[PDB]
Amino acid sequence: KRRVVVTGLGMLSPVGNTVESTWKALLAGQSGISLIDHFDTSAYATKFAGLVKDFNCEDIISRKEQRKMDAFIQYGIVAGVQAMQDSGLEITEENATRIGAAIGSGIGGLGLIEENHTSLMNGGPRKISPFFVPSTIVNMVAGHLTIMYGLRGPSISIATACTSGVHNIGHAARIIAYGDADVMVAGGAEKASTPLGVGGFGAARALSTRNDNPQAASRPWDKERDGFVLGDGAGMLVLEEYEHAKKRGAKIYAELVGFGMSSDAYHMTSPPENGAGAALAMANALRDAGIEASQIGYVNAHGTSTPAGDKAEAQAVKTIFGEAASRVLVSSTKSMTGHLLGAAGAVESIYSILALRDQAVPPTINLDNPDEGCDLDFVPHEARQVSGMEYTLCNSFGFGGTNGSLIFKKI
Amino acid sequence: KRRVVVTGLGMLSPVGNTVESTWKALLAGQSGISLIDHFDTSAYATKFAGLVKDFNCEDIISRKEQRKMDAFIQYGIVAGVQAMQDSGLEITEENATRIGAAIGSGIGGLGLIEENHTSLMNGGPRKISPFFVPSTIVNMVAGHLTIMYGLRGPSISIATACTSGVHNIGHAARIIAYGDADVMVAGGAEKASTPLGVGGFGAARALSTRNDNPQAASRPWDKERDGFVLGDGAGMLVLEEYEHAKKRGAKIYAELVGFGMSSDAYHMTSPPENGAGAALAMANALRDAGIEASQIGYVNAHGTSTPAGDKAEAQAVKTIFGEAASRVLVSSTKSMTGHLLGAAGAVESIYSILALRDQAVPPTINLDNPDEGCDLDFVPHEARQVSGMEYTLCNSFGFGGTNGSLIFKKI
Repeated sequence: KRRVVVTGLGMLSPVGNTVESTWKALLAGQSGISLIDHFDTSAYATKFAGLVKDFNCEDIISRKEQRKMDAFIQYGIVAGVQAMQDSGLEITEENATRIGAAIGSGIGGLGLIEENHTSLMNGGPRKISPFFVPSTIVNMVAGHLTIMYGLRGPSISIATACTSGVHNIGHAARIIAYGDADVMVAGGAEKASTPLGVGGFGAARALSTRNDNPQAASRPWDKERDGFVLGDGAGMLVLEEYEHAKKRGAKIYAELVGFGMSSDAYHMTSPPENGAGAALAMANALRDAGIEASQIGYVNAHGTSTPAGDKAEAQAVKTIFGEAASRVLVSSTKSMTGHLLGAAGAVESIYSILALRDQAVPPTINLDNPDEGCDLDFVPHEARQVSGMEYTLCNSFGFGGTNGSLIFKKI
Repeated sequence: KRRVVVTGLGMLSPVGNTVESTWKALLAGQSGISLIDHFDTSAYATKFAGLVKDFNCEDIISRKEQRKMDAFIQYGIVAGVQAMQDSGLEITEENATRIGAAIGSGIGGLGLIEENHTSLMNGGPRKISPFFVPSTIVNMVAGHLTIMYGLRGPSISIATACTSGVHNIGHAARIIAYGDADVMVAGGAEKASTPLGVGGFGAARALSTRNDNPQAASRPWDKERDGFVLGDGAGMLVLEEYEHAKKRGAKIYAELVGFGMSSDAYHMTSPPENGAGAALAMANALRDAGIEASQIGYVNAHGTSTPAGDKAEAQAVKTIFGEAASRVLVSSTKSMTGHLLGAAGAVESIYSILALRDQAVPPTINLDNPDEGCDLDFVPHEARQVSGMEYTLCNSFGFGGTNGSLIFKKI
């Protein structure tokens, strides 16, 4: 039996370029949602998003090297470098073989696929950049980090839309627990705030259209919800075996103790009003950790601010916690940050971990009027203070009906 | 300890629309490589590919429903339906929860991303199909199958370029062995023979340019190699726990006994001349199965027909098998089929399984002149007959330096 702990955190988000700055902004209820300015949004129904602000990677990645990678990969590396540095791991020739990565993305290099397609349309195939493939495909964030640090252990990339971050982190732990690796860098990165990204989700009418007030648009569980808000970023954690980490004396942030997965088998984009698949994934993670629902203080919800989705999750928490439903705190940090698709599960695992360290729970800002069949404590406007919280649950219920939940324990 | 066996096979490939027809074409050395005719290839350096011929899914998927999915998803479902049917699995309300999927793709819905981008360029965002996202993203093959059969178990999608098929199959087995599922549909699907796909790989100069003779272009380990050949398709297998399958009395094709993963930590597209990462993945799968290299009769090689790549793999087989090197049969079925990227590991696992059933090894067609530092038996022109083969090794070494190997055992 091999235990997995978190020894390093890193991230880029709409409210901060580091872990701690991002953390502090969330506890103060700061929004990261701004108006889009890098492309003309005149014809667009949604003109805002959670954008990464003032991004600099010149020190980490050269300008020469920057040309071979879409922004999602650039975000992924920077956040990856932060997690490696935070962890305090020396990579030696005798170590390489046991350290790998499990980093994903939901859509991957959309920005660069558009550019190259535009080139092709106006110039033919000779104008297609020679780095087309390696700059856009999903597994290149893990490809780049492995080379950079000489990681010769297992390397995977899970692409499950909104559940990517949670699936990657959990399978990195399964890998570690199986014996295939000792350390894993895990997480997700996304940068889908492009014409095709805004338009595409816009075309399905899944996005909020509240352009008059961009920062109040993302309002999970509020009555005026009109769709999710798109966000960019990347979260990354260092996962490693307990005895390996203790032996070197690493910063141990927490322990990954449960991982649950499920499918809805219902609709390609919409969830069951029941919340049946969401319940199952929470149920499975609970069983996987061997704890009851009343031992979980805080649930970082999927909470995307969609009419149908917010109700289902609510209903699924009632079904699992039951009498502890009113006793458990459930908040959506997507009210400040927006939905980071493939990085959503990664950044939100960090929030769930940090909540255990500081005994503070981030709020669901903008919750002015709970939905009619809503009854739980959604940590409504300001951060709540807690005292003896040992477990947290992080939920991701994504497109295609693929669900996941992670359970963390304070050590 | 839970053993995983293969109880159902399904696939669409360039040499056949079914498993058996594909199998028979490979043993006869038939090529599936044709000239591209669905787009103007006048300016293109590569004008050929392994295309799926005479595809019909009207019986499986309606024309109404066909509009919401890229060709890769359409291929994935058809092959998935074949595997479900082949397996003989009844999905009941008491079963749903234990059956899931692990289906990936390397590039996903390229065809539909181009169409939608073209629409956007000529029409603005209102012309973007409302099914943009769900028709292109990688996890939608597993999304569609889960809904179709009511699979409520774990649902993941691994996207590791050329290793996708092998990573998905192996993690489906890890899931099964852990206890999260009893049955898993696993595999990959790809359809990257599009303007951006041919052009993009063309732009990196990774593709063969032998337009005078399309069927002799793919020639792994031959001296005249000038790049890999692109192919479309999808392979799918039903993986399930031994005792579950025996209890219902299923067709047991073989047992998944080993799974190895590694990274090269060298270059984003090129492998180490050494073959170091490839050796490690074979080494790890061997250790995972607990057998030595001399117990493996046949190795389905990665063998893409690239100068650099073919030498590295050769060198990696020498390092692992050593004195059994000349005793072991290694062939590349990509000489007939081409490189199916994310489906390559899935279709080639089936070939490795079928080889055990029929004691016949498919050839590496077109091998007229082995490379100078080549010395192994590459099953050169015609299928070889074998007698007491119990183990086979299937290799996938992909872009980003992500490697994998699967080991199968005859039962």
